[PDB]
Amino acid sequence: MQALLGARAKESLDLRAHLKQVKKEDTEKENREVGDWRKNIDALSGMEGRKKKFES
Amino acid sequence: DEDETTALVCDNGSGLVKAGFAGDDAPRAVFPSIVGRPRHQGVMVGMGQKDSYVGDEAQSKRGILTLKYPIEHGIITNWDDMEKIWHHTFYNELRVAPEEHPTLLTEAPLNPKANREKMTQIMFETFNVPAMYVAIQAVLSLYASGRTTGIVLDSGDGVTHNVPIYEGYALPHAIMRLDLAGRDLTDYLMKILTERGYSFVTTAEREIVRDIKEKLCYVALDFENEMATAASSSSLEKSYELPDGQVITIGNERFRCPETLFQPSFIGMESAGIHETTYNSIMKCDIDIRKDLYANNVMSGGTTMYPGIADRMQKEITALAPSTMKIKIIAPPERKYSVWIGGSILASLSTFQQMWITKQEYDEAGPSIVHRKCF
Amino acid sequence: DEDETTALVCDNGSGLVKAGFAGDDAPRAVFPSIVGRPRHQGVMVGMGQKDSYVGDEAQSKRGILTLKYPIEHGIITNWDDMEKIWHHTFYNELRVAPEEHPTLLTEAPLNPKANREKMTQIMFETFNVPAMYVAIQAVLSLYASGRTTGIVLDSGDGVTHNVPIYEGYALPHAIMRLDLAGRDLTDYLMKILTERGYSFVTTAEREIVRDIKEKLCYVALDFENEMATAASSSSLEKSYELPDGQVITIGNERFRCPETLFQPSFIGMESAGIHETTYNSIMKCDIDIRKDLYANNVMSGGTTMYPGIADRMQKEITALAPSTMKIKIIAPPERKYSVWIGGSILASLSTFQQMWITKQEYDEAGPSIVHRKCF
Amino acid sequence: DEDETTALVCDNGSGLVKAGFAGDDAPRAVFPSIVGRPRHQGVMVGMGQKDSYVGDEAQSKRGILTLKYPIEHGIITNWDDMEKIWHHTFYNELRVAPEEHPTLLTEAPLNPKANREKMTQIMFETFNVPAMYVAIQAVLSLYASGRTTGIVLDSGDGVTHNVPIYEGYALPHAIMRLDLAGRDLTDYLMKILTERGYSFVTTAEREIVRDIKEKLCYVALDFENEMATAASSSSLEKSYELPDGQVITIGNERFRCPETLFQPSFIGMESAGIHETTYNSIMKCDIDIRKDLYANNVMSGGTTMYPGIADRMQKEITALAPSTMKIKIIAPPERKYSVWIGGSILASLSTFQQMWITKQEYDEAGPSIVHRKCF
Repeated sequence: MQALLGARAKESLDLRAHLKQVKKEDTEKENREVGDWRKNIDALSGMEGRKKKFES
Repeated sequence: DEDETTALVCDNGSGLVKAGFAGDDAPRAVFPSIVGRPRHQGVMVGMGQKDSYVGDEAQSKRGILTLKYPIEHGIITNWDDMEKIWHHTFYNELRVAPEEHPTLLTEAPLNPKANREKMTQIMFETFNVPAMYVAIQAVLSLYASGRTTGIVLDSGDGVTHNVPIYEGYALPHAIMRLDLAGRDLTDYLMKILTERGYSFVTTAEREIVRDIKEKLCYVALDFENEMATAASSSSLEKSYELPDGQVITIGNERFRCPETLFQPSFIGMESAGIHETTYNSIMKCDIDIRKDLYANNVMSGGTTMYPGIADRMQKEITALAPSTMKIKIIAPPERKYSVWIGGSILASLSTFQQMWITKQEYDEAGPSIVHRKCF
Repeated sequence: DEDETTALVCDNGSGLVKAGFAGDDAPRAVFPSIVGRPRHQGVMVGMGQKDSYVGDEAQSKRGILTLKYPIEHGIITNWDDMEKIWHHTFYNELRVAPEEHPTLLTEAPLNPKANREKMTQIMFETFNVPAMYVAIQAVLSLYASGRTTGIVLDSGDGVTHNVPIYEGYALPHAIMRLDLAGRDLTDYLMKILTERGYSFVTTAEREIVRDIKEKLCYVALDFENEMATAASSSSLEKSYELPDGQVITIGNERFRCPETLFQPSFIGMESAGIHETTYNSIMKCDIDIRKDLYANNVMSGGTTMYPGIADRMQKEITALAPSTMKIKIIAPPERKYSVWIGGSILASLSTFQQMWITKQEYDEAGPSIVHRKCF
Repeated sequence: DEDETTALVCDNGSGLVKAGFAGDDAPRAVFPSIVGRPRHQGVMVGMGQKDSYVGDEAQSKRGILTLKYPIEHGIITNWDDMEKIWHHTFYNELRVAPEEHPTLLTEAPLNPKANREKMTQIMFETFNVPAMYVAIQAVLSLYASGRTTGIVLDSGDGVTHNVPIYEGYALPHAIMRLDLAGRDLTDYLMKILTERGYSFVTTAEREIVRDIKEKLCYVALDFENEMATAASSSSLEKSYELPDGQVITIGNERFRCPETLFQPSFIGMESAGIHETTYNSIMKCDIDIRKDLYANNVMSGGTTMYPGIADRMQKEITALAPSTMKIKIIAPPERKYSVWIGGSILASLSTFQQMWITKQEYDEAGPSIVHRKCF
């Protein structure tokens, strides 16, 4: 009386935690696309002089 | 350059295109499904300026471009523009040439054959991909959700698919594919906002409306009570900032547009709506398979982010459904991205490595092979 | 799991297999005589899914399976599916290896000879059973009931045997085998429920109608009076829950279906009913036999559990029988299972240990030996 | 139009209603079982217009109507709509009505009894018919065909009945009813034409695909050989003209739709097809009946107009049938009309004049009278 419902619970937890597991696999093996970037700036710090080109 | 030659994964919709590599939990980048072209005469020289722009380039430079979408209702009608998108998506942005990696693309199971065949053909003939496999979108939604049983209702920009799957099997006689989608909700909103005094007709205007929808709209689980107040008082209106500093407010129209998913007649469509198609996908299956589909309504794709859609999709089904029975909506955070995520999951399965079309079998059979090897 | 080197008992009908060990009063498990197979196209990769399902597996996944029964009208034709059911029965649920235990199987004496020959062959050649014995369901019913004399109506799923036995002897000239059984009553109910508006045609639906009969039906002591009110009022109707939350309400059909036992013409059979067979089995025996058979009509198997059946049968036979004589029915609570018990009793009797075909005699003679050694 | 109180005859299915008066060998007109309703908001006034349209009106103005069918699988679910269709049928177009004429209706033997009860009530209380009779469609097919014996495949729009009749008597135990009919064949066709790039979803589209099937489709005597060529060559393709001047080109789909009759699995049905079904109706009858039913396979109803059906059916049954025996098929030009025609024959037979329920017996007993007086 104690073994059958145990086995059924094992199967159900297996299927659910296993879909959870296969998707969490994709989450963990690649966590790079969920990252970000520094996005630096040059900002042209030279407001003391101008440029050589004809347009400037 | 990569640690392993895993598949590149890319979900090409009528709205967005998303890609990354197999095994991760997110695409690296998202692009609109757009190829842009200048609609003006250039006057300054040495301004750079491309003859055509792709993806985010097309949207970023849109001020003088007309923007076209190569995909409509789930299929590619303009493969040349998709070729440009795939090059940009896979090589310019993920930095991987398909030549050295298998590629996993996606399509609905009742998606017209020419599209699954063309995707197979272009990746093999213009990108020289060593292998191909075009995934079933419903399957990927189930992989990302952690379900084998349920109705996958993917309400995306293109088409609503409505497919019942039980224990990993499709019940194809019960698929209610419906030509009602997020793209129509956007155009309906452009027209209803015109009625409010804010006309929208051009590409820039359509992109604004798509942005308004994505930030301001909702479904409302009880739209009659919601509109009784929203149509009567400004307290239910929400302001949106337009690119030029203008402000538009939207009241009951804010949910009336998404309401079209339940009320298709708003856009001239003859349909029962997404909740009845979910119902029929369940009801048209055998009785020992419906008791599991009722308890597993699987939400996927975009438009699923509208607040009230999950509760609105569960209430309507419950109303159509028999009593006693438990009706349940599954609406995970992996929404809109669930197909891409499922793609990553499918691509990394050890059992999936026997499902690939190689670039041998492809040339011997031609692109019609997709129906022999994929689905 | 088991503590003795005892005989195994398996009563294999066209409906279900009752299996356990000799010396108990119940099968360890009942396995439907079914091998199930998927009838739909698979779509998900790496989510398991079997090519075939056996016994209880076949019913558990039945929502997408077509279910086939290896046994028809009392005999085995799909010997391959029988071997699979038995392998499962013995090794997974009874937890025994027949190689180490003698085995008792059953049949009706007026069934075709091939049945006993194939059952014997499977146990000796695929299970390597040390010994075999095919029993008479009527014998087993008399042992279970505490009798050596009587008329046994075993109510099979396939056929009804109807045999008179006196002082432990067969009276074979008086056997009235009838082609009416539980599967015919089920088919009749599918057609009568169609008249009421509920169509049941697919495997899942066919299994439901069988389940409806088992829970709602009865025969009635007096059919015409029972129908006079059942056909006139809702007060004699009962609702059955279909596994999707809907219900079916059944009225006089509740008894008109089982009534086929007294009126076989309902399914196109030429017969006056089970009480005619009981009567003729007594009547065709000598007058110094008849008194003991009249006093010992034996109910065994299913259908014997219907309200009104033990009283109706005694009434129907006493109505054909001469006056003065006492007509009596034996109908113990060990209903639908007493034949299994009889299997257990016979398999474990000391009087029966010389009745076994050994795995010596079998190997030398082949399966035709069962005809000489069993009965 | 008429100078005598002849009985009227109506064959009411989920497709069209064939109607005319008894004594003719054809209906006078055909009335699609359709009620049309506008799905658009009116803008102009002084435009005439209807609140609802019926029959041919419903089809003629269909460009902006949604078209609904009141009958499902032989059952009227919406009888208010049938009364409007019938009023038009009788008073506007056939120019006869039950009010001055007795009326015969055609039905399947296992049609839910409640459906006859409602049609009986309507013709007696709404149309004031002086008398009624509901006849078996198989009977009507046999009279029209010149037979008293045979298996009648009545091929309805929503259900096929399949009933054996011998010497004028029903053999109900051998009825093999199948939930497959002309409307399901249309569903398969639209799904495969959708795969080719021509989706059919809305009302106008639904009517077109039905029309494509009726004009382009066939079964052929050998499906696999027909496909080996049709799937390989454009010489087997036919272009059908769509209402707007565009065309649809159809290849092996031309026969794959009709093939569902032999392959019900195409639409998710658990069935071996109409030839197996016909075979079982013959094979389950007594052996002294079987010879006459093998010699009389009677095709009736719709879908029997598909080229090759007479040969496909005779060959498949011959293959299933015992050798020596001659298998014959009846497939007269009175196809699709033979049920209506039989109604005319039966209503007018002198042997049937006392078989009519009068509007005396009707009011004394009420509508349930049809269950005692007709069948």
